[PDB]
Amino acid sequence: FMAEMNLFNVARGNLYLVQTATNGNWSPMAPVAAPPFVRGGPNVRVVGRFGTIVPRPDGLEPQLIDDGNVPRDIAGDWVYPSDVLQVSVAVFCDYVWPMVKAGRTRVLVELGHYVYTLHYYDPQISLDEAPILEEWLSKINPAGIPPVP
Amino acid sequence: ANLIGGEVSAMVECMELCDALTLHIRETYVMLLRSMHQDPTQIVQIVNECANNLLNSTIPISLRPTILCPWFASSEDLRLQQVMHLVNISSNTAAALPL
Amino acid sequence: DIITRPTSDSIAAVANATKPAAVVSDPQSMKVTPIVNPSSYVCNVCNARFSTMSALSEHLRSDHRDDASTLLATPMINNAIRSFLTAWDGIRILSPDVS
Amino acid sequence: PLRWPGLVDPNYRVGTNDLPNRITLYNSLYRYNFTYPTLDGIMYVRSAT
Amino acid sequence: LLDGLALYGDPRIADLSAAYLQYGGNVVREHVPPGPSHIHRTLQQVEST
Amino acid sequence: AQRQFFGLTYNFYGQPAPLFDLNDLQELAGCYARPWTSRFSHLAISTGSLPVWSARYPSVASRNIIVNTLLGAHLNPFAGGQVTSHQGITWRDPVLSSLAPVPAIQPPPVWAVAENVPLDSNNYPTYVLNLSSMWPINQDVHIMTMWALSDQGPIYHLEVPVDPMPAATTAALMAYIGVPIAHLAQTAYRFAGQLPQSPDSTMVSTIRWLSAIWFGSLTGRLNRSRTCNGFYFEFAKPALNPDQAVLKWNDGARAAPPAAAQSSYMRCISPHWQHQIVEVAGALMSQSVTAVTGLPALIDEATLPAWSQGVANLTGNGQGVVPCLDYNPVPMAAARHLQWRQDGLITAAQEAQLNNDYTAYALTIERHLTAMLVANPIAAGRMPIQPFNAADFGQAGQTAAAVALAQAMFV
Repeated sequence: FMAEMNLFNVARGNLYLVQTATNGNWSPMAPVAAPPFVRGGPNVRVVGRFGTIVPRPDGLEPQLIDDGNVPRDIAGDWVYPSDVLQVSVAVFCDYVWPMVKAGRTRVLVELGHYVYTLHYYDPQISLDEAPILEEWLSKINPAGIPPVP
Repeated sequence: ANLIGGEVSAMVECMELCDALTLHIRETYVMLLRSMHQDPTQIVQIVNECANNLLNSTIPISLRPTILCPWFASSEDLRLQQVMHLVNISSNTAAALPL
Repeated sequence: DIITRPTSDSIAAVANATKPAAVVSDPQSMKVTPIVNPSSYVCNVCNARFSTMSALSEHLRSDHRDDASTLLATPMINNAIRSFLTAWDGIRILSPDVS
Repeated sequence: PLRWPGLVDPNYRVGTNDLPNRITLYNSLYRYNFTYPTLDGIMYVRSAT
Repeated sequence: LLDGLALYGDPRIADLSAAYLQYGGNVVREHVPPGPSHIHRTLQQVEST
Repeated sequence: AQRQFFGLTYNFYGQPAPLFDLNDLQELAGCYARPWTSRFSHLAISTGSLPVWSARYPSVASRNIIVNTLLGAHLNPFAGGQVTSHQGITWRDPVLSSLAPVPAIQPPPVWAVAENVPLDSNNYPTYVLNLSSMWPINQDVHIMTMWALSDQGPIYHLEVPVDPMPAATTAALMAYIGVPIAHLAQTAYRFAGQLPQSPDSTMVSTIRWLSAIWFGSLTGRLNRSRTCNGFYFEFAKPALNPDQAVLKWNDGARAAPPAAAQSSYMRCISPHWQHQIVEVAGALMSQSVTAVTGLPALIDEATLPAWSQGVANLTGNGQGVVPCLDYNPVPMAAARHLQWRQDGLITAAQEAQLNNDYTAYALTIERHLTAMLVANPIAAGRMPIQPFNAADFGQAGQTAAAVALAQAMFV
């Protein structure tokens, strides 16, 4: 099973979230280029164990608390352990996710294995993947998560 | 005008019909209140510590010049308060059970 | 007002002849959703959700007014804690008594 | 005049008074405009792992 | 608030203290001298004037 | 009220131009693109106790440093008597409300780049006419000057008169029981900021005493066993909340007034101040008083860097020249702990522990700053943090003299 888990709709490895506007081919389940900002890479920050956020006054934009218990600037690269997401999806959906859609930040979701699901589309007509993800986020809670689309 | 909160000053210094004795009382009462003042920013740490770090919290607050949060009490006050509890109970020790 | 002598017909006819549409129905659209969700509005200091900008504007115009509002004495003084919001499920808890 | 030094004395310091001996009727003082905040907060729970 | 001092025992208090006695004859006593009062000061001033 | 001031711009550290960029000019915490009355806008609303800093503002002092450098390029009217422009940006109006791109109607002359230019308000007559609205410029310019004169840490002034604290001040002081030093500094900045004030004022004298009291507590000379006038500053354990020192009033013993009037200039001699809030707060608070009252006397040039030698209205070596002392926080903490055990607040075992804790805490400050410096080399174009050398963390300076002054000051 550990060698053929894909046949049971189970995938391994982490999940990335980067705004990509492609015109040609796309293959999320079999990437060709090396993934960016592997954990421990330069300027890569891992969220704190509470996933809390702090506001700032008069123009200064909020900051996120890393594992070092230090507020950090949201823009850049970030790593989310799944559990932190499960307890802080709301603040993520309210502050981090918009920055992702702006392409000003990249997020790596750490989760060893997970159930995935697919959705096919016609490559000819226009499409935007954001609503599907936004729905998927809306159904995460401290208890469990829906399969990755 | 000093420390103008946009339109209005935070405190003023004026001279008017006023007897010293009453003024002396009023000033001390202010001193008493300010002695009870607590810095609000420390609340979040108080919460986090009291929660044994099981909770992490944020409480934003604006910092104006004149701001009063009479919530602090020294250990002496509490210790005295505890002793007072024993005294008021002394006639009927059974009254402590509801605790 | 100011006079608005209409222009010559021929010029108007020529101008009206050349008027391409502004928006067309093209399947290919490279559509892009809004960056910020327009369906809900949150109070940036207490994170209360709202359905419209007007409702949110009033809430901060009431609940988050740091005015030195009254030169007359305030009728009431509130307790330290008014409310808390649990992030993990978006439930707001009200102090059993803030007044 | 003894009860009105703060009004008719050219050598009157601000806020001074001989309280233990007699009572003056006209004096200088501070009037305050304190503010009484209320707190609304957000609390986050620690992750499982 | 303060009734026990009047209702029971001698009201002529000096400085409150609580203690417990161990069988070994050792006595552990904890005094509770009050912190700096403010009303008391101005009251004494009022009496003086 | 005071109607004239003097000042001096920053010094380029070998670089050819003032060390800031347009984005800095675009991201000030106050009103859009105005440097005045903005040195606290980044923390007007606060939560928690964590210091506030960011990638391009990585130290608590960083924002003020940038503001100081920014002002250095646009204060020509107080030197050349005329408004100028730099890189196509100038003031909106002669009142200097804020900065804006130059209009294409009557472009002002381009500013000639220079450093350490002396300043005199009398070079710009319109300031006197519009004093009621240009008042905050006085405070900020003075603050910039007080930092520019030092290569290592802001300079500020202390004094204590022979008379006891006047009653009027005591009435004002009690409003500030139980408030931390940082908040007080913010209040002090606002006071001298908005409207012109007479040098003689209950509020002015009040803040002056506050500055003296805090220093007395800083050395540990003032504590709950020996108050100034019932007042003193409380301290938390350095291992946690090392900066939440607050003001307290107490009914205990009072220190007797000094034999003669005491006054001196003070400075931090180690880079620690750049990321330690209390140094900034204390310096700004004292500087605020000097801003409204002017400088009591010229400063001694002897211990100052080269560019500060002999500034016209600032430094001198004559007779009426107040000396300037400097100190290092770590030995200062050691002295403060020693006072506490001598006064009997603590046992020697605790005193040993406190020194270990503080030294460990200070080490992190050094480690943070030194790593941050290489991340922001001064040759990049902007100076978020002031350059230093590793040996600067070990200098003891005149710390021994400093505590001696406090002992002579409160007695």
